[PDB]
Amino acid sequence: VPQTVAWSAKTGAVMVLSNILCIVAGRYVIQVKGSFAGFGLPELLASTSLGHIVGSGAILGLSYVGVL
Amino acid sequence: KFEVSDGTPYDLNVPLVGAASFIGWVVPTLLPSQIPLYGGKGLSTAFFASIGTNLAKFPAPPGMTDPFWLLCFIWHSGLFATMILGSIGYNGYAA
Amino acid sequence: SQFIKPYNDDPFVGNLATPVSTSSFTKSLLSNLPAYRAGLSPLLRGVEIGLTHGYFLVGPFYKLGPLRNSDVALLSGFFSALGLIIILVACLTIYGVVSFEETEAKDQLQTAKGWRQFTSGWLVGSVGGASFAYILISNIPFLQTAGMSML
Amino acid sequence: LAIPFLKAPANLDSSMPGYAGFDPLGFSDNYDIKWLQESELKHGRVAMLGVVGLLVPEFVHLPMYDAASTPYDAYTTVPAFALTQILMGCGIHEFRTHKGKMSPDNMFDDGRAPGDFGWGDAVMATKEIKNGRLAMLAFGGILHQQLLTKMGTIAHLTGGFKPLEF
Amino acid sequence: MFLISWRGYWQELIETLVWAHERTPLANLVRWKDKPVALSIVQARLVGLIHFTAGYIFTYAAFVIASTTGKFG
Amino acid sequence: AMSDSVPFLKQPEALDGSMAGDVGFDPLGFSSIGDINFLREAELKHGRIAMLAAAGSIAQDIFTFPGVSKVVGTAKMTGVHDILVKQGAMGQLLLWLSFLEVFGTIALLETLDGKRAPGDFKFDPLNFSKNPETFKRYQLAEIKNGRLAMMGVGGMVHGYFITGKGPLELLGNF
Amino acid sequence: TSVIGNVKMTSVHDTFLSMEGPGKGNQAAMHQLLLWLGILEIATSVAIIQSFKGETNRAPGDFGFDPLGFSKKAGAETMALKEIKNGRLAMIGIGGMVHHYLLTGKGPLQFLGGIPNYKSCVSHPDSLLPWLIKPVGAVLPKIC
Ligand code: CLA
Ligand code: CLA
Ligand code: CLA
Ligand code: CLA
Ligand code: CLA
Ligand SMILES: CC1=C(C#C/C(C)=C/C=C/C(C)=C/C=C/C=C(C)/C=C/C=C(\C)C#CC2=C(C)C[C@@H](O)CC2(C)C)C(C)(C)C[C@H](O)C1
Ligand SMILES: CC1=C(C#C/C(C)=C/C=C/C(C)=C/C=C/C=C(C)/C=C/C=C(\C)C#CC2=C(C)C[C@@H](O)CC2(C)C)C(C)(C)C[C@H](O)C1
Ligand SMILES: CC1=C(C#C/C(C)=C/C=C/C(C)=C/C=C/C=C(C)/C=C/C=C(C)/C=C/C2=C(C)CCCC2(C)C)C(C)(C)C[C@H](O)C1
Ligand SMILES: CC1=CCCC(C)(C)[C@H]1/C=C/C(C)=C/C=C/C(C)=C/C=C/C=C(C)/C=C/C=C(C)/C=C/C1=C(C)CCCC1(C)C
Repeated sequence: VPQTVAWSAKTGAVMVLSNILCIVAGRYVIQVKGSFAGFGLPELLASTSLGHIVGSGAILGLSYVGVL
Repeated sequence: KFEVSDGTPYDLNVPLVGAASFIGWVVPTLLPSQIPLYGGKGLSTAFFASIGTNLAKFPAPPGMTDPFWLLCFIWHSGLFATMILGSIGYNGYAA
Repeated sequence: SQFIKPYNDDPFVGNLATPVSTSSFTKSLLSNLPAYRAGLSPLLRGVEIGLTHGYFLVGPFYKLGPLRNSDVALLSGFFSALGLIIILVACLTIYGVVSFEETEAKDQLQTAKGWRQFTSGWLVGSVGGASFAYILISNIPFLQTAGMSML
Repeated sequence: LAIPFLKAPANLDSSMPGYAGFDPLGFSDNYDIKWLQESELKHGRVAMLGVVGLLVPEFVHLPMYDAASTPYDAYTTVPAFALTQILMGCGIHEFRTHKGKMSPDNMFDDGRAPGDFGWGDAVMATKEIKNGRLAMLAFGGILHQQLLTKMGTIAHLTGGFKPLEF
Repeated sequence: MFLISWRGYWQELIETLVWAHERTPLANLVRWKDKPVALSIVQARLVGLIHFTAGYIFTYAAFVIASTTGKFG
Repeated sequence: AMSDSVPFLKQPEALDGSMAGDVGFDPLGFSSIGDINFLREAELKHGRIAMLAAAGSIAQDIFTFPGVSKVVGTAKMTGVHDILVKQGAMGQLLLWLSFLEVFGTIALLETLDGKRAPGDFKFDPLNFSKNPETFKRYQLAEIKNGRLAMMGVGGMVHGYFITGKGPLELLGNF
Repeated sequence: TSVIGNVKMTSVHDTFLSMEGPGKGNQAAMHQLLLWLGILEIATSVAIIQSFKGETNRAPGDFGFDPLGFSKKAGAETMALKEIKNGRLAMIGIGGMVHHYLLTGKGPLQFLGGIPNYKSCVSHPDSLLPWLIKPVGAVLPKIC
């Protein structure tokens, strides 16, 4: 079984970083919606949902490879 | 002046597409893995080592359970995918 | 950038100009084949085509025939190839008899005299190519075992 | 002029600070030049700060934290909420030094130059660009050596200087 | 096959084959003297009847001779 | 009409005689299939690599750098490669030559457009070729020594495969 | 003779080839000859193809090989006749000498000096086409 870790501040840091990266990426690449003008609740929900998806994948992968 | 059709001159860009696709497929596949198929090496390096091992045993072909066939199939599959995508990107966009 | 165009710039003919059909590689290969290469008499077209086809005809008969496990496997395979060559020459002859009218023109394949010249060249080339394959397999042990002599 | 056997970059001029005619790939021909110069200056300044931040923690330490043996290792031993706070503070500083126009085609529309934030010769700009360009590669070297040897930079240089392997 | 499938399907297949032979290099040098067509309706009924009848006769003849030979001879 | 190197063959169409070392030698007609500039850039790269390999085979027979004999022992030529794949020297060489050859690939893109002479990397720091006549003489000498070096490296490595000695030791212990 | 022994005319080809090949032996004499002659013959093939189609007005058999300038000498207008005549004569002569070695095993000079060659036949190995000498015993007299 691949090693997963208990919740810590590192897990929170990775999740927060992935969420913020996905929020900025969603600001830049979403075609149909000063830089945060037009920023609405569905776009925030989509970006934070991708942020949990990317953060979960990154946390599981870094726990797999030993970076924790 | 290679015509790809009756009256359609087209640049195949075989040197660039071949070189760029080879480098862009080989370099990511230098990532090592500890599985016995790779033997501690990357996919490209395990493939090259298997080539050397089986060329050291000429006439005698690699056996069915030998990792050469799986390494060759995966490496050439990824290489062909890279060559197709590189031909698409460079011949179409050109920028 | 379109790769498929109407054939011969004619949109109503029953053909399309495709990379497989009309590229530079395809045009060079087709124009350099002996059936289409310029400057050849029909007899020499027959000679080249017959040499190639009669040369490769020996192999399947030698390796897979009913006498393949006997010491006379190559002799039987060559004889079977020669019989197939004679049958195909008869086919060529009757095709030319029923297909062409007797005309003065003799420099083209699709004339009566031209087809007779092509048939003569194909017979001589097929016999020569089959005999060459027989000689090479008879004298080289690599060809007898299809490479297994190296093991 | 940097690479004489390749053609000169058409989107490059000697007026640009640190110009050497060095763009063999042609990033300037495909991306906005002002965006590239702004990114180069920010990567530069951040790498200069990182070069200093990988050297000085080897000798002095803040008592509020635990002294990591390697100055690169400090992100693994301090609380990670420190790093999250540094991220958020850097983000508000990006929002404040800019006017909220943190995107291409929003930047430079005030006639803003690439890299100026109102903190101050054009020989000085070249000095900036070169001392940031050097600091980027130097930072890469210092980080990867401190990661591979698990020891400080000056400790590596003065004592042992063993070859790095992984 | 000749009693269930009927003509127009086979005629359209033969049309595609005629196109293929006319457009194939090194084979369009060879030309038919008679145009290839599908078998006619009555002809196909007759040919299916002939194959059917021959199968009937040969199957039962083989069965009756071999069964009587195996049991008694 | 006829070639100079092979007098009984018609002169190749893609060979005008402008490139250095052009004696009309293309009996198989490879310049009619491939681009002449691509083939010339390949010829110069193979020849320059062969010049370095020939000089290196001779010098590695003559002397080794300090500390090399600790790692390689008595291994010579080809036998070094495997050993120094493990030590890491060949990896560093592969890395930096690949880095240079990325810009070499861009240079190949320049020469396939017709905007760059094949093999021209503008690398003359010492200004040996300041006279176009001396430049022509140096181009002829470069291509002749490159082809001779290709032959030489073939001979040296296959003589080492046969005897295991190396070039100069085979010249001495024959 | 330390490599191949006392074989004279066609058993040299056979003996060398018996000792030629990776694994089979150490010689490469006939293979080296085949390699360099095949390079020359491919370069000749291109010339034959060019002269056949008419792209070149070169004479048949002319390779431009006259380093000593005998064409610019006197009496060179009959050299082609002497070449073709001695060529045909050598064709017949080597056919003679090979079919003499296949029966007596001597070689040319011993065969010329040993005029009753069926009274003293040198023992020689069978050629690489031994089936062709099979009718000599049964069908033919087999004087030797
Ligand atoms: C910090 C970044 C990070 C890191 C280090 C990793 C690391 C890893 N991830 Mg992970 N991941 C990340 C971010 C990261 N991930 C993110 C952001 C996401 C998005 C949520 C994911 C989503 C993800 C999934 C969903 C899975 C991983 C898995 C893995 C492990 C892969 C094991 C392996 O060899 O692959 C396997 C290598 C293969 C070659 C297998 C082939 C896989 C399928 C069967 C083939 C499908 C391809 C198909 C044929 C189509 C191709 C045809 C084409 C021509 C069209 C590895 C430890 C896997 C895992 O945890 O396994 C235990 C896994 O299932 N990752
Ligand atoms: C396998 C490697 C690979 C991949 C994934 C891409 C992908 C891409 N290239 Mg690209 N490229 C490659 C190799 C590759 N390239 C090489 C080798 C060259 C040099 C010859 C180029 C030169 C090139 C140019 C010059 C340009 C691109 C562009 C693009 C983008 C849009 C055009 C396109 O092909 O979309 C392909 C779309 C997808 C891949 C996404 C769909 C996903 C599905 C599942 C298909 C993917 C198949 C499969 C999963 C791939 C597996 C890869 C394999 C190695 C494992 C896209 C992101 C253009 C662009 O706008 O980008 C800047 C552009 O201008 N490329
Ligand atoms: C907007 C203003 C603001 C505020 C209110 C804070 C507040 C805080 N920062 Mg912070 N910071 C800011 C701006 C701000 N920051 C900026 C602009 C930057 C630069 C980008 C930073 C960079 C930064 C770093 C790098 C670090 C902090 C840390 C901290 C925490 C210190 C207390 C602690 O460790 O207990 C933890 C506090 C909580 C769990 C929640 C607060 C609950 C109460 C108030 C705690 C009381 C603690 C008390 C003061 C001291 C207890 C020990 C005492 C006996 C000595 C605290 C929550 C440190 C930290 O996160 O440590 C964990 C740390 O290392 N900050
Ligand atoms: C090599 C160091 C160096 C140099 C020469 C400059 C030079 C310049 N910077 Mg700059 N900068 C640097 C480092 C440097 N910076 C670093 C590390 C950061 C990140 C904190 C910044 C962040 C920054 C911003 C945000 C801005 C500038 C700007 C400017 C320009 C102001 C014009 C002016 O008033 O002229 C007079 C210039 C000077 C007198 C230069 C002062 C630099 C002194 C010499 C450095 C002192 C060295 C000293 C040892 C420091 C101790 C550090 C030690 C602990 C390691 C000028 C070209 C502004 C500009 O117009 O953008 C281009 C601007 O908006 N810089
Ligand atoms: C094809 C070229 C080639 C290759 C692959 C090798 C490979 C090798 N050499 Mg060798 N060598 C070469 C050429 C080559 N050599 C040349 C040309 C010489 C000098 C005549 C030497 C002299 C030499 C010695 C003395 C030793 C090696 C050794 C080695 C081994 C370890 C690497 C090392 O320390 O190299 C060191 C080699 C050098 C420092 C020579 C560098 C010369 C450069 C390449 C000349 C070109 C510079 C040029 C002006 C700039 C180009 C600009 C660019 C834009 C084109 C390795 C197997 C060592 C070993 O293991 O011995 C068995 C060792 O002790 N080499
Ligand atoms: C361009 C640039 C310059 C640069 C430069 C570069 C560095 C130029 C350096 C060049 C050298 C490397 C040329 C090497 C040629 C080697 C061949 C010809 C000899 C081959 C041996 C054969 C005959 C053999 C072998 C034989 C057989 C096979 C096996 C053996 O048993 C025996 C034997 C040995 C006899 C400089 C720096 C000056 C500056 C300038 O401003 C511009
Ligand atoms: C091109 C030209 C030149 C060239 C040249 C050189 C290479 C010319 C080389 C020439 C060869 C050697 C001429 C050989 C002729 C052989 C025939 C006539 C005799 C045949 C045997 C007879 C029939 C017999 C037999 C007999 C019977 C059968 C059986 C036996 O028992 C007895 C016996 C043996 C008597 C050079 C290089 C100078 C340069 C110049 O610028 C260009
Ligand atoms: C090396 C090697 C081998 C070999 C071999 C070789 C080299 C064998 C033999 C080769 C050749 C070329 C034989 C030629 C025979 C020529 C004849 C009979 C000519 C008759 C001419 C006449 C009658 C002319 C008549 C005439 C004509 C036309 C014109 C008028 C005058 C007149 C005289 C009437 C093997 C096979 C042993 C195998 C071994 O493993 C390897
Ligand atoms: C492999 C290759 C790679 C993949 C793609 C690919 C292209 C499809 C594929 C090719 C497969 C195919 C296409 C390979 C190509 C194949 C063909 C079958 C080769 C035929 C050669 C015929 C020669 C040798 C006979 C020559 C005549 C000799 C000299 C005769 C002398 C005779 C004359 C009459 C005079 C009398 C003496 C005798 C002896 C009787």
